[PDB]
Parts: sequence; structure tokens; C-alpha cells
Amino acid sequence: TTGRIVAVIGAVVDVQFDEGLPPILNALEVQGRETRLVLEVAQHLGESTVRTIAMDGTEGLVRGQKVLDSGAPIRIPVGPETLGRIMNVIGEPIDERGPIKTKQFAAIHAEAPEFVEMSVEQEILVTGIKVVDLLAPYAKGGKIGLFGGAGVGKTVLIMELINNVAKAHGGYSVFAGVGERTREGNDLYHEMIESGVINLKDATSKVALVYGQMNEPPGARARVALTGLTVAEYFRDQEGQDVLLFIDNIFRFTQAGSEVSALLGRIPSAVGYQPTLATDMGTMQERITTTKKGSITSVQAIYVPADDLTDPAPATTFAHLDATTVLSRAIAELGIYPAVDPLDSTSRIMDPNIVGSEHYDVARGVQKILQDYKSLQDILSEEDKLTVSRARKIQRFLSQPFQVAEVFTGHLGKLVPLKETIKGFQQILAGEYDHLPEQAFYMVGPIEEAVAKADKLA
Amino acid sequence: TTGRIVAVIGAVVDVQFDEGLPPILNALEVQGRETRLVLEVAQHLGESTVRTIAMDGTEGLVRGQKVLDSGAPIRIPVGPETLGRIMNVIGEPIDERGPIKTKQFAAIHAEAPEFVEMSVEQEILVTGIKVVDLLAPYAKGGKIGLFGGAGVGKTVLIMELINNVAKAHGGYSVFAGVGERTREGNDLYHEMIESGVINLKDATSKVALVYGQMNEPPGARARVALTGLTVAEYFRDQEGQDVLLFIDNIFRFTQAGSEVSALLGRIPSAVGYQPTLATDMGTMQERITTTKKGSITSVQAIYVPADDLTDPAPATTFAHLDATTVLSRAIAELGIYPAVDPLDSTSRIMDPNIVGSEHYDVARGVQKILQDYKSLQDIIAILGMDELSEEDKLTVSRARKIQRFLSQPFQVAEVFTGHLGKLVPLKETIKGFQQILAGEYDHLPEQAFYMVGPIEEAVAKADKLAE
Amino acid sequence: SVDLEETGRVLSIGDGIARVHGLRNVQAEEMVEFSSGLKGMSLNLEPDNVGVVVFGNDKLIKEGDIVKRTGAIVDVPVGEELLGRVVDALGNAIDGKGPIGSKARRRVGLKAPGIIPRISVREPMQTGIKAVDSLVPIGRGQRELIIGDRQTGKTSIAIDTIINQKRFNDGTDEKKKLYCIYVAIGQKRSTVAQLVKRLTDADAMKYTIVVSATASDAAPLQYLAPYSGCSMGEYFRDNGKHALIIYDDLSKQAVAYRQMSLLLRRPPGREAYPGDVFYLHSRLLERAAKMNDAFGGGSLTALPVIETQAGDVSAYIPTNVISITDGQIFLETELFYKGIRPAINVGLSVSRVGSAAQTRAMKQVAGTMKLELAQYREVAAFAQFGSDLDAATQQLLSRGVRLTELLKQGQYSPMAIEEQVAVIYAGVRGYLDKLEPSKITKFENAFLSHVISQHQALLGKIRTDGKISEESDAKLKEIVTNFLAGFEA
Ligand SMILES: Nc1ncnc2c1ncn2[C@@H]1O[C@H](COP(=O)(O)OP(=O)(O)NP(=O)(O)O)[C@@H](O)[C@H]1O
Ligand SMILES: Nc1ncnc2c1ncn2[C@@H]1O[C@H](COP(=O)(O)OP(=O)(O)NP(=O)(O)O)[C@@H](O)[C@H]1O
Ligand SMILES: [Cl-]
Ligand SMILES: [Mg+2]
Ligand SMILES: [Mg+2]
Repeated sequence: TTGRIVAVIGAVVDVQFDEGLPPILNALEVQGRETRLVLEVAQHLGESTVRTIAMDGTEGLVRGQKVLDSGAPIRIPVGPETLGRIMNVIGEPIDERGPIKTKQFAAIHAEAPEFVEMSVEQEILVTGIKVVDLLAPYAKGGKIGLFGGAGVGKTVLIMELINNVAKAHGGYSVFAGVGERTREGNDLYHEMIESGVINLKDATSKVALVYGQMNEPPGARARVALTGLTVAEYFRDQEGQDVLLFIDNIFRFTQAGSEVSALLGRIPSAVGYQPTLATDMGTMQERITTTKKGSITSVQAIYVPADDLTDPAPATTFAHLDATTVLSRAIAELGIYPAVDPLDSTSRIMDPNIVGSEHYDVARGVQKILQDYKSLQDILSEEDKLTVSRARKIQRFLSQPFQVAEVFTGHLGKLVPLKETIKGFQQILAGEYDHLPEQAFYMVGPIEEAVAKADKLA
Repeated sequence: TTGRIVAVIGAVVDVQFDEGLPPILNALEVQGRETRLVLEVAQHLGESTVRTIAMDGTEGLVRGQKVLDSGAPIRIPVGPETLGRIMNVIGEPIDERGPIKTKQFAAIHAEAPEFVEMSVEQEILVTGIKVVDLLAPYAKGGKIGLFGGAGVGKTVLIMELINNVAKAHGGYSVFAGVGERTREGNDLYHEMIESGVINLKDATSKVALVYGQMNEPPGARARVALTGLTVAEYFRDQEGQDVLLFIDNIFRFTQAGSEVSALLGRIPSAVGYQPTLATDMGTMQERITTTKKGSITSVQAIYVPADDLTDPAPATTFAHLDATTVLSRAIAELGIYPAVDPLDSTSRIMDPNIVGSEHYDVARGVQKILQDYKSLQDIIAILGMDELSEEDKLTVSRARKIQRFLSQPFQVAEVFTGHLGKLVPLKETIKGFQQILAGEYDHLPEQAFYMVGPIEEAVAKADKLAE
Repeated sequence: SVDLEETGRVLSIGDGIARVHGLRNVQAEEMVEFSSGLKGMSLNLEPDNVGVVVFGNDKLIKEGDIVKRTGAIVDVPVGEELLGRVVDALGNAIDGKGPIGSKARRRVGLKAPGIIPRISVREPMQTGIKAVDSLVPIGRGQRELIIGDRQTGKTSIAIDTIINQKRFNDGTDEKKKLYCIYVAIGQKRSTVAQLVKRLTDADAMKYTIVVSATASDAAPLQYLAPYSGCSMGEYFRDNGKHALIIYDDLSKQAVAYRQMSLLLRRPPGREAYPGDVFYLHSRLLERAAKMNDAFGGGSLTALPVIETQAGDVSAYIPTNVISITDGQIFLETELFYKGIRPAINVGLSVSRVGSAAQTRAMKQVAGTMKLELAQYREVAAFAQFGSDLDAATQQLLSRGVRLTELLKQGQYSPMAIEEQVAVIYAGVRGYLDKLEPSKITKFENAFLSHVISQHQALLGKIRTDGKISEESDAKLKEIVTNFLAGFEA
């Protein structure tokens, strides 16, 4: 039934009802508005009144304006039609290509999978990339910390992970812009079009886009991660896929939560963060997990405030991360692509029990020899000079040309399967390609192309 | 109209009116008091009631006690008959020389000069203080701010400026003693009678004193700053004359606001201050200015709680100033008086188009050699002097001599130093730091530059230290 | 009778907050009118009253004063009539040069353009400062934060940027013309008087709109002043043209907005600011944008200012505006007094747009210079503490000190792109490697006057060809090496 607005303070609207009050987390539509204004319920204050957080600007609202209970949380379009489309936190299309014509409507507030549903199997999401799969592999239904700023192929790494996982595993992806810069929302959209991961003319789109832009209120940026998470929950639950969920930025999810908590009048915790910081994180992160149907793996952009790892935001987030992908400018300026720091990037599933025995020992040799090279850079014997030649070739062979960067660069993109990556670096450490030169390993797919490059240039 | 007191909690007093409710800023006169007790209306609470703050102590006040409304804000004496006399916040004599013999009064609250009234002249005002004139010189008709922590030489500096600038000055002056020491008011008052700046007999007095010291409650300290500048506002506009407006200490205006802010029913802002810090500072500081109609050269002492310049009070004050002299406890601790920070004090007029390139290039050369030395200090304390290059330990030796040549014995500070007071002209200041930069006194020892006036005294003192 | 729907009465007034009984039909953020003439924005709609922030001195508002609606649209005048006028927060003139002859008007509070109306930032926005245009390049549409402590040169960067636009606005090419808007929030009037005199002296005011909410003006006028000026810049953006806006500064705007939020009793968070302080600045800054051809092709470029405290860039309000903006120009106190002026930290300053907002002339020398400075900044910590150093590090240490001195620059003299690349090129190809490091700033100032005076045709080649060609390489090589031996003697 229709309830009345009894107070408006910034983006915090109080709504009175008569017959039946809506529960917490329900979406309320405001009547007599030109654009759609959703109010999410937060607190039952008492005396038939509820406190809500507005998902859009509250300018123009009068005391006594009609507010209609939808009878459920924020329900948003889910399906294959979401792929190649941009939607806001409340499900509306913001790419101006008409309504998103799906045959389901999923709620964004959904309980995490039960204990019985949990997959005890420690599986490995084969990304395709050599730097990742060898040294910092992505666990299925896990979370990965994507460190490093922009201008080091961050958006290019995202697009290739969408490209490669859609090919091999047959799993689509989702991008959740939690506090998206509207300029960079434009750039990511059109770069995905030009590469091929988005397709505007036919339905071969490999990503659903969900933007909660920075100029929107705290309510918007708080819940937009849950909206994109629900789009991924369709592909996992209903169609059994191993899904990707890109969240950018996870600190802005924490930040938006800290803003909402403040607006509602809750007393802050240490360092100004909301007292519900661990739960706000936990209720979101526990949905990103493996089930019997499939999985939702998630790459998450980590911003570390004040370069302090012990700050509440990073510390609470690292409880959920199964791995780290550290982008670097020092790696980029030496001509290596992707721009991943091999020693800094690590994984929990990097274990001889979890992944292969041959996987763990060969990758350990690369981690050893790269540090031995970094020791010798400060400065030799037969073993020292042999490692310097191999370690440089290991740094070259870690680089890879991407399918996303074909029109960007010119060179052809190559998806490298798992065991090709194991065998390739193993033969370099064993010393089978000590005869061949160094430049063959620069920008290649598997090690067969490096030998083919050596056979052609001879 | 008549009202009645309904609450008294410290300096904050609530008053209820049956019929005529008085507006904000109006002075209310409390009846049944031996001495005069003003209450300025700060807020309107509702239910025919207003919240006020007391200009004197509230002890003795009873609920239901009668209060009359003046129908105007606090109106004080203005005109040349104020000269030589000591006023308080509400415009009464505290010097015991009869009433202030004038028939014209001005309200302490008033709108600040408009944008069209602003001037853009900024010629140098040479103090005779080496560090100030060299690195961050003051301008005539310009706003000057003396920052510093507790006990680093803000008052000793402001009195020396009165000694050097105010005595050799044709126009009038105003010293606003806001929330500092009654002892220092006594010291100044009788020192100016000695020098003939105040004259008890004839009407030739240049300075008009206004005092609301730390013995007074917050209402006095929150408004006596305004009282003092309203005297200077008359000498600006109506006369048309160069006024010197000394204030000591203008932090106390903002501090007095923070003392009552809790009792006015306000949520506190960062570091315990009132939310209305910058807006309350703004409507006060914007009045302290030079306009088309008259020139004010305003020197303001600014206290810095816990020696933290990031504190909301001093942090907000910076933007209101054309020249800033920041003092440090770290520098005073080493005996370097005046303890000015050469890598923190600044001015608008420090430009090669205003003070000439020869001045400018020496001032930056002094800041560079000091700034380069500041980074080294911490490195060469551990790793030792002998690891430095010969170019570096040249710049270390020169920096340490330059630090000492920035020090100066004031006349007002003769009782602390034990050295005779010295005034250094701008020409000999620039030449002094020019020669030390070039290396013309590398042969001379370190301590000869410490606590001397011109560069010549260093050469003479260097020969004295031989035996 | 009493109309409690369209009018009301004041219950309490104090600290620029008026609680108003009645006013049932008022909207959120709606401007109402008090009995004494003063206006007021309805920020808190509560059940029993309206919390109205007062626009001016609140001695004129009393208890039982009639607050009235007037259906007042909150807007400011916009057009070309504001160009060269100093106005207040609501677009009223404060320069005393009559009224504004404005025709169109625009609401102060409007949403930014979404994803679709924009295009990537391609057009460069030239500041004239070498360290900015080369290493921290800004583009039309971009939002570049100027940040640093008090007295670090924050405004100076904005002023030279405005002064740099005279050559484009005097030229015939309408595409390069950039109109300017300076917004002063919380400053004193004599500072703004000096600032308009500075711009008039450089003949900059004929294309510059100055919006000024000073310290004596009430908090709501400081709160609105950036938004008012933003609407002025949007008209140029929408109607084909390009615009530049300076918010000086958002720190002082946040304090004004905090005052209102604390006295309206909204919950105080970190540093006593409200939960919507990020929502505040992100709303403002997002309205700066690079439009595509369909909606116009125009642009609005934001240069916000943020005063840090003791270099704490992690403070709440600096943390907000850093993350919102496309890039940052970090100014530091230690660099300023070291001789680095403008005192821009190269290592920490960043432009996320980058090369896309540069010409090929600048793009050639900038990438090479950026790399060599990175090689220096690692090695520079043991520059003095070395002596017995190998030739590899001695090359980086020598070259790096030379290049740092070329980043130094005078105030009020913004340079053309062809003049900058010539100076950087001398450093990159290493003609100044044996020159004494202390005499580079003086060397450059005379060298710049010489190449402008005599070799005016040479600067024409670099601007026409879009690079330093082999002909210019050899021609410039002769001019440096002869001037170098003559100057150092
Ligand atoms: N120029 C100077 N020469 C010699 N001694 C000085 C000088 N300046 C300050 N001192 C010494 O330090 C004391 C403090 O100076 P004063 O000017 O009272 O500091 P202040 O900053 O005004 N303190 P406060 O107002 O309490 O915050 C003086 O009384 C002297 O003993
Ligand atoms: N490139 C430069 N070369 C020489 N002097 C400069 C330069 N840039 C700034 N200055 C000087 O440095 C001082 C401070 O510059 P300003 O632009 O006022 O910085 P600011 O941080 O905006 N000041 P404030 O707003 O008071 O904190 C002025 O006196 C300028 O003349
Ligand atoms: Cl000079
Ligand atoms: Mg003192
Ligand atoms: Mg400034």
C-alpha cells in the first residue's frame, strides 16, 4: 500500500505507513517523479514509520509525497540479455539501448550459500595467462586482490580474463563499477566494444556491466556490488557456469558503507569506518563462492589507504582474498606485458596438495632463480652466470601477447593452456634451451612458438 | 522592553520576554547589579526566550531577575578622545581618569567592507628585523600575522614592532589586548607613558588601548577583539589616516567561542572547536583590512595550541594574512631569537617585481641553503661529518652561520638577552646575507654571527673571540 | 486565517539555522524567503519543522517571522555577458560595473552527463608549466587536482593556466579557444582583489568569469559557489565551446558545508564531516566532462584545489577529492624552499589520461624525460654520499639534476608548447651535461629570450612539423653549444 514521506534529510527519507509496514531491505518507489527514485528500507523507527536510504537525489521531494511498497528488495533484470548491456544499481539501463528484455527478475539482497552447498574441492580456474597460472593461480570461487594503479594494462588484463575464461571454461563475466568515474565508465565500455569482449550487433557479449557512479548517493555505491553479484548468481545457479565478477573498487564498497552507516546515525568505529565493517564485507564476499552448480570467482581492485596494509579496510578484505595479482610500473617500463610482478603476486592454492606436484616444484624454481638474479644485479662463477642467462629468459617467457591487444598492438593473441605453462618454464630451468638465444622468449604463446621463432631466425 | 532570567550555566544566560523579544547581537542590561553587566543575545531558543552570553561574571544572578533591552548592539566610544585611554569590551574606562569624553558611539558589530572598497597597494614596511625584512617582509596597509606556540616570542616581537614602527608614525594606533596577561597590559601602558606615545595631560596621544584579558570570562574575550577594531574603523573611514592595529592574541577570540559552544547547544567540530569557526573568524577578520577610504596596517599575534599549526584556529587564520611570521619552539630552544622559522614564514610582496631581484635572489638563496641543510642534519648526525663532500660541508658551515645571522637582539628583549638592542637597515641586511652566501666569511668562526645587528659586528666580534 | 502549507513561522533561529513551523508543501533543497528579505535553503524537512540554512547575517531573522515560499528556482545567470565580471555566489555583480546583461539561466544543482554523452579526452589543455604539460598532462574534459600545504603555489598553477589561454583566445582558431572560470571559496576580499588585478594586468579577464564567496559571506553561499560556477561552465560545454573551471578551494567549501550539517544536527563522522561529503564533491567534479560530437563536442575542465595539513594527503577530504579526480599535482613545502618552483613532486603526481592529452611534439620528448627522471629518483638518495661512483650511476645522477632544473620555472610567464619542447630536448639529448647545475635556471631564461628574439622561424618549424626534425636537431645543436660556452664564462 501507499505510505507517506514524513521526513527528508539529505539522502535519508523517513516514510510513514498505516496498514502494513515493509520489512528491512525492501525497495520503495516514489510516486510523482519524472525519473525513477528507489528508496531502500533500513530501520523500523517505530509508530508505523521506517527509515530508508535513497538510491538517487532527493531534491524536489515534499513531506506527504506518495511512496509505494514494491513488496520485495531491489529486483533487477538477470539472464543472457544482460551481457553487453550497462545497468545501474536498481537494474535500469543506462546505455540507452531500450529495456533489458529478460524473463527473470532476481533480488539483489540474497542469502549466501549454506554450509551443505559448499564445495570442499580445491579446484583451479585456468586463466590462460603465464604469469598468473604458474605463480599466482586463481582458485575457483575465490577472491583475488588486483593491486597497482591505472596505466599498466589493468583494463587490458580484465578484458583478457573475460576473453580467456569465456573460451575455455564457457563462463561469462560481470563488471561491477563500485564508484565508477563516469569518464572511465565511457572508456571501459568502448574499449570492450573495440576489442571484441562486448559485441553491439550480435549476442556474443562476454560481460554484463553494472555501474554505480561516484556522483550517485551512498545508497547507490553501497548496493551496486550486490546488483552485479546477482547477475553472476544467475549464470552460476541457473546455468552451472564458472563465472567471473570484477569489482572496481572494493575500497569504494567499504567507503560507501561507511558513508551510509554515518548518514543513518550509527556511531563510527576505529579510523572512522562503520561498526558493521566486517559484516558488510562478509555478507557480500560469502556469496562469491563455489557451489555444486558452479562457481563465482572474483577479481577485486584493492586500494590501500595511506599505504597502510594494517588499516581496517585492507585488513578486513584480506581475510577473503585467496590470491594476489600485483601490477607494476617497474615491470611495465622493462617492456614486459602483462605488467605483473612475479615475486609479489602469490596464491593460497599454490600448494603441492592442491595443484599438481610438477606445478609446485617448477614454480618454486622460478621464484628462487628470479630472486637469485636480483641478488646478482647488485654485482661470476659458472652457476651464477648460468642463472643470469636463464633468469632473463624466464622474465621474457612470462610475457604474453593478448587477444584483446590485437588492434592495439598488431601481434596475434595466444591462449596458453595449463600444462604448456608447466612444461615451458621447466625446460628452461632444466637447461634444454640454454643453446637457443634470449630474444625468442619475448612475447610468445606456448614454448613451441619460441622454438619456431628460433628455427625461423637461423 | 523588560524580560526575566530563566537559566544561568557559566557564562551562558537564558532570558524570557513576555511581549517584546529582542533580536540577535542586541546588548541587554542586567538590573540589580552594582557593576554594569551586559548580555549579548546570541540565539533565539523559542517559546519567547533567547540565549545570551555574559560580558562579565555571572555570579550573583538569580532566576526571575529583571533584564532590560537596549534596542541596539554593544555601542562603544569612538573618536580622538579615546586616544591615551584604556577601554574594556563594553566601552568603559579601566584607567581611572573620568569618563571617555565623547558624544558619538559605534556598535561593535558591523558588515565588513565590500569587494569594490578593496585596495591593491603593497609597498614594503621595513621593520629593522633582519629575518622578517629578508625572507617575508611586511607591507604598509597590509595584514600581518605573528604565529607561534606558548612562549616563543610573539609578544616580544609585536612590542618590538611597536618600538620600531609605531613610535616613528604620524597617524594613530590601536592595541587590542584580547585574552592575554593583565601584567603585560600594565607593562605596555606605563612604557608608552615613558616614551610619550601616551600623554596623560595634553591630547597628543597616538595609541588608544583596549583590553579584555584572561582574567575576564569568555564573553569579554569573544568580543573585546571586535571592540578594539571598531575604534580603528573610525580612524580608518571617518578621519582618513594611517592606523596601526595591534592585536594580542586573536586566537583568544576563537578560543572564547569554543568555551561557550557546548553550552549554546552545538555539536562540536574537529579538535573540540565550534562548527562556526571559519564564518565567525571571517566576519571579524574581513573588517580588519585596508580599503579605499583608509589604510590599516594590522599586526595580529596568533597562538598555536600544542605547537600544532594544523590546529583549526591557526590553520584558518593563514588565509586571512598578507604576510606570516611563524615562530618555532625548536628554534627558540637553541637560543636563536627571534625564533622565526625561515622555511615557513612567507609574504605576498616577496616578488622580484615588488622588492627587486637582488633582494629576491638572496632571500631564496638563504632558504635553499637552510632547506638543504635541514635534510642533511638527520643524515650526518648518524653517518658523521667526514662522509660529506667538500661542497656539502661548505654549505653546512655557511647554513649554520646564516642561521645565527638571522638572530637579533631586540631593545624590548634586552632584559632576556643581556645584549644591547640593534635595528638593522634593509640595505645592510641584504648585503650581510649576500657576503655569507658567497663565502666571504668562511675563514671567520661560527659564533661571531650569533646575536649581532649588522654584518660589521660579526667581523669585530670575530676578532674579540681570538682573545 | 493562517496558511501553513505555502507559508510558515520561525520557531528558533541561531548560528545561521532557522527551524520553521508549517511549510508543508516545500520541497527538499528549495529556496524560501524570510520576512526580512533574506533567503534560505530548506535542507532538513522534518515532521514538526523545516531546518532552513540562512543566506546572510541572521540578526534580521527573529522568532515568529513569516517564512514564505516563492517557488524560487535556485539558479544563476549564464552566458558571454559574465566574461570579465567579478560576481558573488548567486551571480550578482560585486565589481560595481552595472548589472549583468544575461539572457539564459541554468540551475546550480543538476546531474552530470552519463556514460553515453561523453567521448575519451583527446584535446590537450595546455597550462604553460613544463612539469605539468610534459609529465602530468591535462586534457579538455579531465579533472586534475591541485593539492598541497599552505603557501606551496597551488593558486599560481591555476593563474598561469588562465594566463596561458590568451594566445589561443586572441588567435583565429575557434577549436583551441578556452574560456575560464575562477571560483573563490572562503578567501578574503583583498586576496581576490589582487587576483583580479593580476589577471587584468595580463589581459586575461576579457575571457575569465570570477565567482567569489568570501570569508564574510555566509556558509550556504560558500556551499553553493562552486556549483553556481559549474553551471556557468556547462553552457560553454553544451553549446560547442570549451571551458576551464578552478575551485579554490574545496577544502574551505567542505568546512562551510560541515558547519550547516553540524548545526542541523546531522551525524558527525571522521573529522566531524557528514556522510554525504564525498557525495558533495563527486556531484560537483563529475559535471566536468569531454562531450562527443552528437551533444556538441565541447568540454569542461576542472582544476580543484585541496589544502592539506602537514602533508597529510590521507586526511578525509583530501582522500575524497584524490579518488574522484583523474589526476593529481602534489605540491610540497620541502621542494618549494629547495628551489623546485613550481614545487611539483614528479614521482607522486600523475595524470591517468596521460599521452592522450598531448601533441606529438611534446609526446616525443616527454616519454624520454619521464623515464630518465625515474632512473634518477631511485639513485638520487645517494647522489652526494657516493664520490667513488661508476660511470653508469654518474650519468643518471648528472643528467637527472640537469633535467630537474629544467622543470623549474618563473611565475606569471606560461610558455607555448614549441618553447617547452626545445628546452626539454636540450636536457634529453644531453647538451647541458657538463654545465654547472646551479646556473641552469639562469641559462634557460636567457636562452629562451634568445631563441624567441632571433630564431623566430625555428620555433615555427617545431609547431608546423609536430616534432624536432633532423633539420631542427642540427640547427638547435649549434645554438646550444655556442651559447653554453659563452654563458658559463
Ligand atoms: N626576541 C627575544 N629575545 C630574547 N628573549 C626572548 C625573545 N622572544 C622571546 N624571548 C623569551 O621567551 C619569553 C616568551 O616570549 P613571549 O613573547 O611572551 O612569547 P609568546 O609567544 O607571546 N607566549 P603566549 O602569549 O603565552 O603564547 C620571553 O619573555 C623571553 O624570556
Ligand atoms: N613558479 C613560481 N616561481 C616563483 N615563485 C612562486 C611560483 N609559484 C608560486 N610562487 C610564490 O609562492 C607564494 C605562494 O603561492 P600561492 O599560489 O599563493 O600558493 P597557495 O598555496 O595557493 N597560497 P594559500 O592559498 O595562501 O595557501 C607566492 O608568493 C608566489 O609568488
Ligand atoms: Cl633589490
Ligand atoms: Mg604573548
Ligand atoms: Mg591559494
